[PDB]
Amino acid sequence: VHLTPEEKSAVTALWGKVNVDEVGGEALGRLLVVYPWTQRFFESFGDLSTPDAVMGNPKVKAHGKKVLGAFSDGLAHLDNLKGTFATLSELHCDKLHVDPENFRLLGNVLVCVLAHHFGKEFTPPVQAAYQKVVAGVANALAH
Amino acid sequence: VHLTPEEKSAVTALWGKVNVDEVGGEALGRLLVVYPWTQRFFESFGDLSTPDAVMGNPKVKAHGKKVLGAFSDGLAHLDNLKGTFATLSELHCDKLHVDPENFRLLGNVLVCVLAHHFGKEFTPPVQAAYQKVVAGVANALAH
Amino acid sequence: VLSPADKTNVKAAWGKVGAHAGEYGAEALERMFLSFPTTKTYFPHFDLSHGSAQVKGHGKKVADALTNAVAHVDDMPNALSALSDLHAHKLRVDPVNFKLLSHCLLVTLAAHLPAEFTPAVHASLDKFLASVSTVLTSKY
Amino acid sequence: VLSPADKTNVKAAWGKVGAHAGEYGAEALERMFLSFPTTKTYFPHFDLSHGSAQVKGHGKKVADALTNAVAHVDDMPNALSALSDLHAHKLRVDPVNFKLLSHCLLVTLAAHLPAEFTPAVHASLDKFLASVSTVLTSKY
Ligand code: HEM
Ligand code: HEM
Ligand code: HEM
Ligand code: HEM
Repeated sequence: VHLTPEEKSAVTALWGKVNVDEVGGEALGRLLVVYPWTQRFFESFGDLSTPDAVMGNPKVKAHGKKVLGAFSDGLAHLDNLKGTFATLSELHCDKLHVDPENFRLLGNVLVCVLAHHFGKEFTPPVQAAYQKVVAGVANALAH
Repeated sequence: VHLTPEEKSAVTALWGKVNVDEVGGEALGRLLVVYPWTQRFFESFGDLSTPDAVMGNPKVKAHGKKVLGAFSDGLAHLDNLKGTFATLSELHCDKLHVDPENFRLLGNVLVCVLAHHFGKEFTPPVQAAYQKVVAGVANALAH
Repeated sequence: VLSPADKTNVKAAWGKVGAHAGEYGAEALERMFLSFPTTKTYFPHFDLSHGSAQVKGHGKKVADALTNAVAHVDDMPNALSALSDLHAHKLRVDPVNFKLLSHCLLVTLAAHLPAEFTPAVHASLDKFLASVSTVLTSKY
Repeated sequence: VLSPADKTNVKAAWGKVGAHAGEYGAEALERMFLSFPTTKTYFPHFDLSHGSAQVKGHGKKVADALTNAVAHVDDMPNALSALSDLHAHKLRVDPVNFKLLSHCLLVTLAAHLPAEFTPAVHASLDKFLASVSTVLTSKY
């Protein structure tokens, strides 16, 4: 990762304005719409056929709130990501059997959601910092 | 990685019968034939247009001999791969600017070359051990 | 691959882009250069400044190629023949770089069309940019 | 995508396979299951033994589908329509798993055709298995 302190100020300063509920479930719902094979991992969440029932499924919104809980824990622990996501890399790579490419996909989807909620406030250096964060979280879950 | 001692006996026992010169240059030449965009990194090696001038290029043979030098150093250091390939991950990721996906490709190509030189001697457990080795070397060069 | 509903969302989305194509393609190249720095090695002759001239003109030329890919959405291997011979034979671009720019294009649209970028439009534009990236690597 | 020289190498290579297709496809599934264990989660109802019966029958069925893909090498989206509706809609297979099996198929051929597996045949069969993997994910 190794964010410069200006990039830590842009990550922290932009993340302090992130609504939890919309960005989490919106990001996971955009996985399940854009990348539909990921829907084989969420077979218990009821309807995931139509995109409007993906973006209105309450379990996708609550689970996405859990996912931004984990990204928030990743942003409070930018040096010890390998230490932080060890339980979650065990859960995603030992119990759930998720191929780690998918984690990268969710990270990129999250970045799209961030642009979708910030526009001109989401500059290419802010995006570069969030690609370092996203690749840090994906590589941290890759164990 | 974490090879079981039977898989260490199959990796070591099969690797002790590997000719250096054919397997190295054959593996790199099969990168430059099967995955032609990799030929943008070897623009100084003369002719790499036709596959027979890829598989007869002496610089591809000597450079592939260096590549199996690095895999041999990787097999003598199965626990400290992150320590062993630090100079080569600096050289491939700081000077040459190789996207780490390519390393995975060479590893798979090497496994194909191993099958091409061993046949029924290259069983699915031997291949499983060499996929652990290949993914260890690729992840070790990914820094 | 692309359904007529996906072609509806792609042609509608680039229709909502319109004349800002050079600014959005220049924005997307600045995002790819600044966030994914190894792609800077494909441009050893440009000034890769944060708002340069060759980055902006090359962004306009990339987005003109994308607009001709929208107007030829079912004729992509023949309307993008010189570019697929360019990026695969002459420049020899690693295909995963075509993923990265595609991502930055989506980010650019998400940074500039905050009303039109529904998840059906996100999925349709992702299929579109993966299809253009498939055509531009199809000489491999 | 596939040149007639590549179709020559693919039809020549599966011609040299012949009647050993069920053994080679069963071999390739055993290689994918034993080397890449997460693909075992797609088969929660098989006995995934080292030489089982459902692994061998499913290897025969995979290789029959590949043989019909060879005989329909320019008619792949219509000869593999039920399978592409199977793997994308019903089973929802991650597309990178279609890379892994493709790799194991090459390893199987390299373990069993040591004379016919030239780098032109390796490149042609890699284009073929990437094209079959492209058709089998084309309902995404
Ligand atoms: C890349 C960053 C990711 C983060 C930070 C993340 C976060 C989490 C967390 C914190 C949990 C635990 C939920 C709990 O304990 O209640 C979880 C579970 C889960 N994750 Fe992820 N995840 C990521 C990627 C993915 C991806 C890409 C997929 C699927 C394609 C996925 C599929 C799942 C599933 C199926 C569960 C279990 C659902 C459940 O227990 O109800 N995850 N994830
Ligand atoms: C597991 C994969 C790989 C290993 C173990 C490996 C190993 C090596 C070694 C030992 C060297 C020579 C360093 C020296 O002489 O000081 C080298 C250099 C180089 N590698 Fe790799 N390599 C790998 C993958 C790749 C791939 C996939 C590519 C290209 C797509 C690549 C491109 C190069 C180039 C261009 C050089 C420099 C050539 C030169 O100095 O003449 N390498 N690598
Ligand atoms: C994804 C869609 C892309 C499109 C539509 C596109 C389009 C173009 C166009 C229109 C040109 C100018 C050539 C001409 O006018 O005939 C060009 C050149 C070029 N492209 Fe792309 N491109 C794409 C992706 C990429 C990517 C991902 C890279 C590198 C990582 C790249 C690297 C280059 C380079 C190096 C040139 C040559 C620049 C020059 O000659 O000055 N392109 N491309
Ligand atoms: C080139 C690649 C492949 C081909 C040609 C192929 C072909 C087939 C065929 C012929 C069937 C049986 C359809 C029938 O019942 O008539 C099938 C089913 C199936 N395939 Fe594939 N397949 C490929 C790749 C994969 C991969 C990579 C996976 C998983 C990682 C996979 C998982 C499955 C599963 C789970 C079934 C369900 C059949 C059962 O379990 O009873 N396939 N495929």
